[PDB]
Amino acid sequence: SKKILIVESDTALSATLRSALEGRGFTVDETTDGKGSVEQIRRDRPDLVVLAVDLSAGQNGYLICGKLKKDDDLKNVPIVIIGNPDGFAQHRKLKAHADEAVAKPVDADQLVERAGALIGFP
Repeated sequence: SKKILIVESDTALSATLRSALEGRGFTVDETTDGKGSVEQIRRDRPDLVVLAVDLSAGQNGYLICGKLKKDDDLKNVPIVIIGNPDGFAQHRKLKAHADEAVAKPVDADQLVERAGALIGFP
């Protein structure tokens, strides 16, 4: 099994991305709750996280990414950020950063290809 968690408060986008990944054979869960996502990942470990920058409630995805990538037990989980590419180069400068980053508006097919490249197609 290849398990993905989508952390995204845009529920329409999340459903489309979930469906594309599911069609390709991934198991996918979704959460809009950025605050709860790190502990959700700890207790229900996915193979990959798709993480939006623009989260509701003043959260941002690069911060959630940093929390994951600073945790020695969770840092090995690959993360694909989805958001405005104007932030991607700066994020590459951090010690703790996402494995990859894909622009919004998201090309769903390309996101699926990156998932497969990162964790294997199931």
